Amino acid sequence: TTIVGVKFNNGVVIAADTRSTQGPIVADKNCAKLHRISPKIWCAGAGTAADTEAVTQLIGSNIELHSLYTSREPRVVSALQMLKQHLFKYQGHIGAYLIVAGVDPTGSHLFSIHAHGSTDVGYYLSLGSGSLAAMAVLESHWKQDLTKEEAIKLASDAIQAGIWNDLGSGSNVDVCVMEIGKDAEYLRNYLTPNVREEKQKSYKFPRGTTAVLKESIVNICDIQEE
Amino acid sequence: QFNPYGDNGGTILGIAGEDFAVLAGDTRNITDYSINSRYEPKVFDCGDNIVMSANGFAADGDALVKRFKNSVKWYHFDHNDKKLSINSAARNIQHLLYGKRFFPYYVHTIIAGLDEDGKGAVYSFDPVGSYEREQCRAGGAAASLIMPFLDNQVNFKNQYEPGTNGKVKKPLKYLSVEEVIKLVRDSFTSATERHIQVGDGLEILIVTKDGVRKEFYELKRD
Amino acid sequence: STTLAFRFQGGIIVAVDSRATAGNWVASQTVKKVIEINPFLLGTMAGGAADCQFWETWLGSQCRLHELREKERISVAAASKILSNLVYQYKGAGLSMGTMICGYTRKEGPTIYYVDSDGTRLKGDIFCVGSGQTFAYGVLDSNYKWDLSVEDALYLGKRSILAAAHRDAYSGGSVNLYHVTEDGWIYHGNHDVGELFWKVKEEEGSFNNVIG
Amino acid sequence: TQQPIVTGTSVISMKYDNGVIIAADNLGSYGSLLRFNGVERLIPVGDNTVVGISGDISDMQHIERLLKDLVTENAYDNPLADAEEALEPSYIFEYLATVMYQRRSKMNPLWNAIIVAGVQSNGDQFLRYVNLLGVTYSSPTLATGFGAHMANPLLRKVVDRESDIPKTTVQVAEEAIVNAMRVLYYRDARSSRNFSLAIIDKNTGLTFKKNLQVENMKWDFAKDIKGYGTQKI
Amino acid sequence: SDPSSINGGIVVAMTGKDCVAIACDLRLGSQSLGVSNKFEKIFHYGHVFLGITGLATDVTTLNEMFRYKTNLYKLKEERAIEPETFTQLVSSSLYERRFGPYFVGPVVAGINSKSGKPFIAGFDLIGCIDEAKDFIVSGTASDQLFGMCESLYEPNLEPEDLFETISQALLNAADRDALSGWGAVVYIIKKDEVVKRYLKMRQD
Amino acid sequence: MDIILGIRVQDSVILASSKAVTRGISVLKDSDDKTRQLSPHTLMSFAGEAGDTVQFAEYIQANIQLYSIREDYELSPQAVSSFVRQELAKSIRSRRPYQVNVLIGGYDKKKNKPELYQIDYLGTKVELPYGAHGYSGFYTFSLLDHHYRPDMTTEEGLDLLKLCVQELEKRMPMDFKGVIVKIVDKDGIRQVDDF
Amino acid sequence: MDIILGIRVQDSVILASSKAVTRGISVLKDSDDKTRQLSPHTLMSFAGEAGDTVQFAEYIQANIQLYSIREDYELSPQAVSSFVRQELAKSIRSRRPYQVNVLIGGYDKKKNKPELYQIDYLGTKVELPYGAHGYSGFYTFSLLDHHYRPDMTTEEGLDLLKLCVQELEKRMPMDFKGVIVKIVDKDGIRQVDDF
Amino acid sequence: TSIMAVTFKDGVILGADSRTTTGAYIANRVTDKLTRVHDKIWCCRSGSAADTQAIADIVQYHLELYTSQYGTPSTETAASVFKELCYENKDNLTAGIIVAGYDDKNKGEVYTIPLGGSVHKLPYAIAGSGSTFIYGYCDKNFRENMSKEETVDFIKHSLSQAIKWDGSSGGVIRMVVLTAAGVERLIFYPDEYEQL
Amino acid sequence: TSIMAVTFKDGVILGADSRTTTGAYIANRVTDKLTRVHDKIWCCRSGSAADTQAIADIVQYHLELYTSQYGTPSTETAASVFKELCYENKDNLTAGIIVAGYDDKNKGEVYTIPLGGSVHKLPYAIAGSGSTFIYGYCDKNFRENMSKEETVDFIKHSLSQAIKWDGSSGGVIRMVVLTAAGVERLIFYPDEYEQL
Ligand SMILES: *[B]([O])([O])[C]([C][C]([C])[C])[N]C(=O)[C]([C]C1=[C][C]=[C][C]=[C]1)[N]C(=O)C1=[C]N=[C][C]=N1
Ligand SMILES: *[B]([O])([O])[C]([C][C]([C])[C])[N]C(=O)[C]([C]C1=[C][C]=[C][C]=[C]1)[N]C(=O)C1=[C]N=[C][C]=N1
Ligand SMILES: *[B]([O])([O])[C]([C][C]([C])[C])[N]C(=O)[C]([C]C1=[C][C]=[C][C]=[C]1)[N]C(=O)C1=[C]N=[C][C]=N1
Ligand SMILES: *[B]([O])([O])[C]([C][C]([C])[C])[N]C(=O)[C]([C]C1=[C][C]=[C][C]=[C]1)[N]C(=O)C1=[C]N=[C][C]=N1
Ligand SMILES: [Cl-]
Ligand SMILES: [Cl-]
Ligand SMILES: [Mg+2]
Ligand SMILES: [Mg+2]
Ligand SMILES: [Mg+2]
Ligand SMILES: [Mg+2]
Repeated sequence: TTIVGVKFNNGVVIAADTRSTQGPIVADKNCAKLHRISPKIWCAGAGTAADTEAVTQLIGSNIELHSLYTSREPRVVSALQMLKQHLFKYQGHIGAYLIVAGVDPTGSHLFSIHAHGSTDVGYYLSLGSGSLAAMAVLESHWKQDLTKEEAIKLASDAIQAGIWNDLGSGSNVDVCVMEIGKDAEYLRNYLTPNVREEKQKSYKFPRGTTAVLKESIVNICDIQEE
Repeated sequence: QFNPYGDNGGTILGIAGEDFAVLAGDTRNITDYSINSRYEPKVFDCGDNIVMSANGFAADGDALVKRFKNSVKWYHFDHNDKKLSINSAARNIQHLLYGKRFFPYYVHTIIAGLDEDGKGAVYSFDPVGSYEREQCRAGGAAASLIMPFLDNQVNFKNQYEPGTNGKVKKPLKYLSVEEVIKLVRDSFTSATERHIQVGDGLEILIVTKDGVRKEFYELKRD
Repeated sequence: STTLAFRFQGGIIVAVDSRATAGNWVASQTVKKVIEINPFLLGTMAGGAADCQFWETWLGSQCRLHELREKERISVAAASKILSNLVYQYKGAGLSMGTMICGYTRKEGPTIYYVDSDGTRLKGDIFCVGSGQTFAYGVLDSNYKWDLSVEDALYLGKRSILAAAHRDAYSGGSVNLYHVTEDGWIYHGNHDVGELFWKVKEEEGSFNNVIG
Repeated sequence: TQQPIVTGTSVISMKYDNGVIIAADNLGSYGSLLRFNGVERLIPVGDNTVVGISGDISDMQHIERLLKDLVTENAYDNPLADAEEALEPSYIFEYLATVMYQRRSKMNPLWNAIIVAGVQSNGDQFLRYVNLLGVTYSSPTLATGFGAHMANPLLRKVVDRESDIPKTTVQVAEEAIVNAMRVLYYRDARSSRNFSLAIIDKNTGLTFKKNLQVENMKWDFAKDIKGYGTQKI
Repeated sequence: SDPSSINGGIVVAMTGKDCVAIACDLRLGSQSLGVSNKFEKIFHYGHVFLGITGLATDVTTLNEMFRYKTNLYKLKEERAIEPETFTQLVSSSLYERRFGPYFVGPVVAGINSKSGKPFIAGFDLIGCIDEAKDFIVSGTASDQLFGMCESLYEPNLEPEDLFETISQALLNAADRDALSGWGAVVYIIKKDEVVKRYLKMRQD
Repeated sequence: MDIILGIRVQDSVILASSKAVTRGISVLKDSDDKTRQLSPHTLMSFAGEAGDTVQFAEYIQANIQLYSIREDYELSPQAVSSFVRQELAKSIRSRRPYQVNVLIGGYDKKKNKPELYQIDYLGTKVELPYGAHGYSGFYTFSLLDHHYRPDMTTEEGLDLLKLCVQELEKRMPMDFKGVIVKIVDKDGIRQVDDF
Repeated sequence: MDIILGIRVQDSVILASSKAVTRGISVLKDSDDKTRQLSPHTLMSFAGEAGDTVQFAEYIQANIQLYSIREDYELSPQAVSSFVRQELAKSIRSRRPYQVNVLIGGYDKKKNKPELYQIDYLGTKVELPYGAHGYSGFYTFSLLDHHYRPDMTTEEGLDLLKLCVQELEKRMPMDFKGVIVKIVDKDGIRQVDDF
Repeated sequence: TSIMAVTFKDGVILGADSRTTTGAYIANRVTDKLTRVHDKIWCCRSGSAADTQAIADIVQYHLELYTSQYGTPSTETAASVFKELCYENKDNLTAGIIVAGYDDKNKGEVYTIPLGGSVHKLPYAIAGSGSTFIYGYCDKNFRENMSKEETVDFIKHSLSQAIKWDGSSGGVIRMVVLTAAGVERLIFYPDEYEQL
Repeated sequence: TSIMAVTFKDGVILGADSRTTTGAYIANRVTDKLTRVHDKIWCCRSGSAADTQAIADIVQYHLELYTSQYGTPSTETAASVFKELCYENKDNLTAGIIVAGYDDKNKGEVYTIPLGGSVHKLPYAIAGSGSTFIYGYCDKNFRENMSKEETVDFIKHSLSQAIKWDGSSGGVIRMVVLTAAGVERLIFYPDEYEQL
């Protein structure tokens, strides 16, 4: 997994590759690693996939109830605090490594979270097996006062570095832009630089090629009238 | 503690035709989650119209190929420039592998060429030297992805003729070199999609009575 | 692996399966688990593929040297003991072999020796070796007689491997039959289990548990 | 079987249109202790080859002595020692690769990762890797240790395949190498600011640069970072 | 020892033009010993189909659990559960056993009754959802199934063509696995008719 | 304990179970009945770890007998087998699991059909024409695969069972001291006193 | 292998040895003769690890036969037993020791006395009126302690041996498939074909 | 990690490097290890980042609740709350914390809490993996009642050496000054402190 | 153990503590760790007492035999002989040795040989368990071309701190001065160096 977060002039952008793997096998080629905690708070997850999903849903659910209770839009620090205290309690066993970003009435924010519950602040961050390839790009091209267009470019380039150089990462680039005073735009499959070429042959079989023993209609309908 | 073995990934494929044989292999070389090289040749022309590849731990793979190439050289010296037949090469490789039975070459070896009747031949080895002539064999990381496809599309397994419903099998008609290369390319394209250690490039060596020809094709680099 | 061999009126029947596995992965369905040592000697292969292949083709070289030196066919006893003495030298090193050495000479008649990588060497009338040996034993022991016809003996061997091919997960592929007589062995074909199972089920009335 | 004691970190390298570049820092670490600050890990062989070595320093010094001895031995009864029968990069590499694989096979390895950079007689660029296991491979860019994870991605953006080599100049290539060394200093906990760089060109020969430093570093943004989440002061 | 490969077995699912297909083998074993050749691994709750591979006791337990839950769902909601909703229910139910999980590899298949859209999904033993457009694989011969599906599959196959593709994917994958086979079943699923076909295969 | 076998024929279910009980070095008993009657038309044989086997069987027996009294009705073999499976499936994730494998042979009086269920200690249930636990199946399934029919009589079932026991007595290393055979049919449960 | 017994009576030595050979799961053979004739009036039975047993016995056999030819003379049982003990005492400190236990039954033609020696794989020798290796002695020594006399006939020795084998067949878990019995006396070695 | 706290005439100064490592990878090169548990009570963190954050967050909560009831807490009180958490949970924690604070009555105070959970009141304290390399230097160069400028130089020179020799330490040198005047943050970059 | 060797204007000086420990028991409080392999080539020993004695004895033999054939050996040559023994027997040895010597041509030279068996020529070297605590101090206070009196003070102050913090170091501070003038032994007792 390669996930990144990049701060810019009037907000923050996060990005991620779309490969999931069980050992050396690719389980899903177009996996969605950008999760929505609230409308303008999104986070990217690396590590154990069920855990990043579950911990995001739980905190996102409680954040929604909190937002309704307080009559206020949710804050990134609240999501951060609730995530870290949950993860700390489970002593690293919940394998969720998160980059949490968002905009709220306080401003724009960017944090990282690790499985044992430690948090970090930064202008640019990267997590996952391809974080070293991504951080190399970020350390080479990042500057202060980036524009929106520059930050998207930098973020996607950092993911590409992971896609091409890290075997744990691949396929497509997902992006989510969170600008102050605007709706967050979720750009699913922002880049698609890994379409499979046409196959040499069609493997459509002639009908009747497989040997059958029995046929029967399956009753999916309910018990009928009359 | 020191571990003398490693895993360099990769995948290889040998298919025997009626008067030809192909030995294919991807050009990617890896350790853990890193790429060492996008183009590191893995299939080699060993002389006497024999092609070879030893997939797995690359250090052992290179050592074995090097020692077999050497064996071909000394076979010419010792036996009046006689051509080493594919069956004789196979038996020789068994002894090279079994010689290190208690500290094995950690590789899956495949050789390809023509037998003494001019027909296509592929031989397959395990790490400690057991071998067998085959019509079809994939080796290495994505072998488990490729072999079933070749059982189906080369040997027409589980395929029958329409109208008869399981009574009459699909006849085992011979495949041309153009037809085999299509199946090789699709095998590696599919393996690249679902196996992280497979990609970058595909190099195919084709063996006929005329000699050894090479073909290269791009594979996905992610 | 399921391999068997048994003595009877018409000599020896040898029958083996064809499967080779690495864990749960089926590595090959076309393995030759019978070795043609000479026109009178056969060896079966179970355990490590390489160990068996290597040392049994080696055995054939030692047998050829014996009859070059002694101007006489090697006995089954002597041939089996060359292999057992060899593997005994390697005892502890981790060789993995279960083999039957089968042959027919004038002085001995039809003879079978079970040879083992632990050094065990046993003469006997019936042997089954491999992961599916217990399944083959069931069919053999209930149907075996000394007075079997070459045709009926061949079928019993074929059927016993089929029984093990069905139940044992690490056995299958196809059945190779050999028949060893006073005038040498005779190959009796490769029999695909995928076609043999349905054929036997229909004709014999067996496997009523399975649906066809 | 042993364990490495005094160690050297990344060696990085790449091909360009007329030759090859290789670099490595001058640190000898003793675990987490940054013990020795003046260790040269690029060792030239003749005027056409540079061997870069990472890993155990005692084994590096042994290899250094083997190469020194190799030059001496090649000169023996060799009137063309400084001409047609001089040591090639390919000869030096194959020798090391032989030794590395032999030593791993005796279960007593030289605990190193080695990159042999050079230019052949016919002007062809030579760049190949070998390590404690005897594993070998070649690529337009090569790097050891942390370099493999951080340098290669950056260097591969310049030369992504073989056809990009003629299009890459020595100025562009050196720039990429120097930037990669900076990135490694930011991110490798066992690296130093001081490093050595070597260029082997088919026209201008061997240029060996010592006492280089990582410069143009970005740290100013650190002042704005406060706490680990909620803290404002 | 490894719970996910004591009993053995496989499940595969595929989408086609206005249809879906889900298939499984019939083997249940105790490691090397084959025990049963009638152990079906595909179940259905209304029009939603669920395949489950892995430890057989958990396969049975989860079927009974999801029958329980979908029956209560239907009584309260006054409608059959849909594939998208059932997928979330499987995920929730597996994750609640995070640190004492069911050793299974579930696969959901079906057509949404309102939109008519074909749907398939897969899971790991603890709840992660893999929602693929093309195909899902599970079991001891998953590597083999991935290879077959990735080469044989093409989009927008007609029901009777899709049957041939999925059947050949299962059969040839099973034949390269020691712990799979001993028969096979294929479900072809359309918006308001479902055909079930038992396949003839080698019994070793 | 060691060997337990089961076979379902036309009109009955036959269970065979070894008589030996071995405390490591010695055979303490050669007449042990490894079975419990759960209901008039349902019999359960068992084998596993010492103590757990009897404790589990008698616990199941008590529960089914309780059900029978409460409802004045006999549960179907299918229903009893499902209850037993759930108890074992519950048990496998307990502090100390029941290490017990069972066969359940019953005659369903409603459907007029014999039924044989094989359940292991994990809670793995399968309905079968013939079954076994432990190393018994390794020898006996090949014979049953060859000779078995769905339309066999009880006498033919006993003959096929004798062939299984003879094979076991020939090829198994352990002396299991013969078997106690019991038949389950429409008239209930009875023991074959000469086998 | 498993059970080997020995008993020295008035005028002979009787050795009994099991017939079974078991490769883990299956009984591969039920007619195995676990003994070798070392000389016309000396017999050695053996039991231990597979391969090692036969390899050791045949090695000892070859050595004693070599001695017999060289000197045209038969070694006394005491002398043969000492030679065997030394080989095992040498073996126990080798790279890979012989894992073999033996009984040596012989008739000394000089002293006109039967002699029974028990030697284990360590090279531990004892002369005894009756002996056993493995778990056999645990069952049989109590019977022999009660019934044995130095003045018993060969027929009485065989009856006392039958009582030992019957006890073993009752209380031992493993089916050892009966025993081959051999008698060693002044006339040499012979096998009791019905036991 | 290289951290230290030093009392001086006008109060106390905390100092720290900015490196966080996962093995040999620098996971964060601009970390802030000087953390605030009260207006003029701060701490230096070493050991597990998760543990020391969790502890500091709990302490900040306790002192915020203390303040609401009993007014401003002493530095000794803050150290005691750290100790209670570190001692009672010693089996499950890896935390080496230096507590430093400024009262008007007690002036500058420094308390160090090593792994065991013991408390030690000292004129100055050093901790973290990099502290080992500067015990000699700090003992020889420390004086009581130094000036602000002298104390800044003492910390700057000390941590410079700790960074130089310890691989786990690096980046910028952060400092926090605690006096009657208020709270001042200082930062010193590599180009400055490496040439010392 | 705290050992060091320092080159200066007139030559080189070796320094060492005198403590030998079996766990926490001081088996010898007056040990001599400064040992002679040639007239003006000495070494400092750290690690196993047996290993470093065995090595030093072998080296003294090699240099005595060298001298009889080829005349006085260089310090570099002596270091190479130490290295050969330490490198080739790395699996079985625990020896950290500093070699120091005075030539007239090369003047004062110092070579350090850590555990691996690598060689490092340096202006000065420090080693032993106690050296960790004085890396900071020694780096800040070392100058090239010091006087004899300055170098003695540098070593005395450095080892004083190493002794103060390291439990494995203690006793007296032994020193050996190597110059053109000859070989001088110095000793400094606790009452002297503790008050520094
Ligand atoms: B990434 O590489 O970190 C990636 C991101 C994930 C959140 C979508 N992780 C995975 O792909 C993990 C790898 C992994 C394997 C085994 C244990 C822990 C982590 N994969 C999965 O979580 C996974 C594997 N198989 C099916 C579903 N999910
Ligand atoms: B048989 O099962 O013993 C079989 C016969 C062998 C001679 C070809 N052996 C194997 O298949 C073994 C695995 C094995 C399975 C069951 C019991 C013991 C061993 N396989 C191999 O040795 C082997 C060799 N090369 C590749 C894959 N597998
Ligand atoms: B320092 O090195 O002690 C530092 C202080 C921490 C409060 C930021 N700790 C770390 O960097 C630790 C590892 C460690 C290194 C050396 C000694 C003790 C601990 N790192 C982490 O805790 C860490 C690493 N990666 C992610 C999250 N946390
Ligand atoms: B010094 O502490 O390293 C010292 C130097 C030795 C040459 C006199 N070493 C020892 O005292 C060693 C133990 C040790 C301590 C610290 C680091 C490494 C080793 N002691 C012994 O070798 C010893 C102790 N008692 C008797 C004999 N030898
Ligand atoms: Cl932190
Ligand atoms: Cl000493
Ligand atoms: Mg790939
Ligand atoms: Mg099978
Ligand atoms: Mg079961
Ligand atoms: Mg540092």
